Amino acid sequence: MSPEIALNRISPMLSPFISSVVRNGKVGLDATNCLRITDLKSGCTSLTPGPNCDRFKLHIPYAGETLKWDIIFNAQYPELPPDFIFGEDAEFLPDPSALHNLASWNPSNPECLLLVVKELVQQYHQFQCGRLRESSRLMFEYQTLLEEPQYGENMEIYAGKKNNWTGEFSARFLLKLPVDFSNIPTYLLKDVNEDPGEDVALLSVSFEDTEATQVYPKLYLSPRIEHALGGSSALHIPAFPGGGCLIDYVPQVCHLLTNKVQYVIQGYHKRREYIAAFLSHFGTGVVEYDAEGFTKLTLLLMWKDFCFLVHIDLPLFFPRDQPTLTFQSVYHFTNSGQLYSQAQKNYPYSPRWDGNEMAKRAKAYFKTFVPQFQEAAFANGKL
Amino acid sequence: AVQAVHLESDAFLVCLNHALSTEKEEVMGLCIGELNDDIIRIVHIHSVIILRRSDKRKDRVEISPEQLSAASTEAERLAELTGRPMRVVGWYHSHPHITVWPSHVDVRTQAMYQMMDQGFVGLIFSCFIEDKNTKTGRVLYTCFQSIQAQKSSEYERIEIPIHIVPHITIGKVCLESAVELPKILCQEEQDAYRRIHSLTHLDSVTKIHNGSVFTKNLCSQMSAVSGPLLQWLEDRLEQNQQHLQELQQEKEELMEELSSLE
Amino acid sequence: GESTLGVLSGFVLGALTFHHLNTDSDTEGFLLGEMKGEAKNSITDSQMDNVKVVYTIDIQKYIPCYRLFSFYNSLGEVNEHALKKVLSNVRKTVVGWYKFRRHSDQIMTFREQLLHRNLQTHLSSPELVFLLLTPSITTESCSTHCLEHALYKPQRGLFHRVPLVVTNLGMSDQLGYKTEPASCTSTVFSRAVRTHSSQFFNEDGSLKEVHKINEMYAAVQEELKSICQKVEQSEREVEKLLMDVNQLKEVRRTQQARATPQENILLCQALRTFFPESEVLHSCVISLKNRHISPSGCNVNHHVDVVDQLTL
Ligand SMILES: [Zn+2]
Repeated sequence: MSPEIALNRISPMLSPFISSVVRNGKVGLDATNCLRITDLKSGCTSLTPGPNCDRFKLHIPYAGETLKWDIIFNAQYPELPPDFIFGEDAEFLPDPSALHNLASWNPSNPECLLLVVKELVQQYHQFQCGRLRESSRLMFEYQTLLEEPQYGENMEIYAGKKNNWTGEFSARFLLKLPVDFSNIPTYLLKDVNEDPGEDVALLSVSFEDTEATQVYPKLYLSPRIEHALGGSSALHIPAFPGGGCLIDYVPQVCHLLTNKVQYVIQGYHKRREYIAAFLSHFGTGVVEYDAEGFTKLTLLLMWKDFCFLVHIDLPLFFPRDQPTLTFQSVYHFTNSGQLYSQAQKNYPYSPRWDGNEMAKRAKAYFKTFVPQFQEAAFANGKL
Repeated sequence: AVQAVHLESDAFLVCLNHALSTEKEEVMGLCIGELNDDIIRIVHIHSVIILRRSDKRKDRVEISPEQLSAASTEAERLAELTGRPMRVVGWYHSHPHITVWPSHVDVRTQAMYQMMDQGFVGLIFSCFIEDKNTKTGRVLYTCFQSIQAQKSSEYERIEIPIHIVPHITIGKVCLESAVELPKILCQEEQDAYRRIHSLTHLDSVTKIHNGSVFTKNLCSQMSAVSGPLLQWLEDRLEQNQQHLQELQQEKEELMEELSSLE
Repeated sequence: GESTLGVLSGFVLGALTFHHLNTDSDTEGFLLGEMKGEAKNSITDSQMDNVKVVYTIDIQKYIPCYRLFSFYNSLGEVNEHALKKVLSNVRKTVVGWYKFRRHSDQIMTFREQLLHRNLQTHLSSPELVFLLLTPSITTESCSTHCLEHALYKPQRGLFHRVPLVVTNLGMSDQLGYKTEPASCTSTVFSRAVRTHSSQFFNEDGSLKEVHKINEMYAAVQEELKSICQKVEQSEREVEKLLMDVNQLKEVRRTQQARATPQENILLCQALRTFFPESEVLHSCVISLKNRHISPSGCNVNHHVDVVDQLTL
């Protein structure tokens, strides 16, 4: 059952907990982001009417994998704490001393279940390490990264059951990278009701051997970041060199991703300064503009009772390349039926200018060039 | 045709205790209740009558119109005693070590009973299912009716939604029905012995052997049925005394809470 | 190599199922009985085995716990009153405990494992059992229901399933009754059987053992009738008292129930914090006629979050 269908079936006294959990999306860092509620049952006499369901199964994405945990409430006793089942992972030993939000269970906070489940995943991480330690060799990396809190404490880990043949272990580390993605721009989705989620960059590293050989790195990006940096298929990553050196590999990807993000957000902020200055100056006659990326603007002006339009197109390399102006007549179209227009790209400009100076020089260029364009449009164009 | 079935847990308990009584044969009984309309045609089952099967054998389950006469007499008696509008509305049998689904013979019998009235419904209880692979036990129940096929005869099954109505406490009717099981078992053994004695010209040591068999059979009946049933009733009386004390404590607590508050 | 069979009576399972079906939620309780150690009296086998032992657990009665968490907290800690409470439920010997979870997988939960271990500790019975029942409905049509039950016991810290059997009349009643006369042309055999027939074959036909057993059965049947009357009266008293308690609970909850802008705050706070002094007058209101601004007082005091750069 999709979440938009499930949130209508849950007992009302319990709906807020699951609502907060779903709306928060993910629990830890997840990577796959495939959070869902699947099996949902009444857990009460079949003749109890209206919204009633309180048992369910939760798919928690964790370290590129998915944990299938059953969670149980009782509708007729909503105040009471939940109960948990960890699917086929019987060996899981959760220390009840670390579950502060479960020890001090309080329906008074709708986030309680989330705070519980979140803490439970923190124990599950540690539990994986307990199994992981029994494989040896790889702790040399875990320990090395644990001594770096900014990476170690923003981390998740998984280790696969022993191979029936050879007895090898598969393992995966997942890291949240500490870069300032806060100024990454937005972009509108088809559904709109969709949420891109927290703008974050996750580094997944997988090992097939019980040693530091044949290692597969992968970089997952929040949809906002992927859209800002021009798509995952348009970015390369340093391949894993060999041996054991995550502490020297992660800083390289962090430095490079920060470089690219700074370049693109600098371009974005300069385009925003341009559009902001041009709005401040000529907003009285704004027609349209790209409020999401600041790559386009379209203004309507009047010269001696004759209307005309100007389209400003800003290139990716805006601070360096000149923005293209396009003057258009509102009365004349050309012989081909297309709109009569003339583009200006070679004109007074300096990349060192700010928004205000560019607006001043643009108004000057308008006053100086509009008569030429209008004479040409009367000479060549047809009504 | 019926559209839903509500069964009083009061009677579901009698049915279940009848089903778990024996694994060596299939057992059967009839279901008394009423037809109702609400929100849809529904059958409310209030009580059941336990019946003795004579022919036995696998899959050969039928109720005699004699048993129907006895059941309709009991239905009228209960309707006058309780003031309820009770008619014989259904039947049930047990499928031990067998899937809960009806056999083609079960469905043909359900159709033969629907010929009386299309409002008749059937129940089936699947008892002890053994599975050392899973090492778990299971017990199921289902309700059904029958429909004439598109082709000649060959009736087909159809499912009926069934729910259990939480009857928080035991009705006396269900106790008076549950205590009939030992009586019926004893009467079955006694009838077997009486039919054995019909050929009076028989060996004396053989009669001693048959008497010993009768005594051993009733000893087994008392050790496995009457004894555990009586233990259950004593345990229930103790449970009810403790529950009465707890509920009296809770009543006094709520009386104090409402007197002191507002 | 040890086995631990679990044993029930049809009626006990029926009573547990009934107590559950009456409860419009999960429920739980304790299982009382006796544990007997027997040495597996090998069948076939040889003098080169390690002869298994069966710890047969006989469940005789159950005590239902009328509310959840009556004897434990969120972390499965039992607390001391729980001991007193299970003693107040005057008892003989505990052997296990049961729980009904409507629609759930047959695998004991986090709380159940911790609680079973804590109960084994506090009751000093490291051979307790856990009876988990999951009732469920199949086919969505609610035409067919399935009650799946299993026993659990700790072994290697992990809990493993244990077999369960329900005692019934079918267990080797083995009706015989030999027909066809074993007639012998023996004068001596006939003379002896006939001489010693009177000794218990009775007079005017019949047999004394038949009547002894019939009288015993009739006595037990009248005992059942009397206990049925007394249980019916106890049930009537329970019904009345329960309706009273439920009415008072309804009154309690009712008495307790009856006894008890859309402006851009973030934008205004960000605008005031980004232009302290200077012009300040910048607000979100303007004159509809001429392009002159109207002032707004805002909240000016709300707690701001995510205060971030205007241009890099
Ligand atoms: Zn059948």
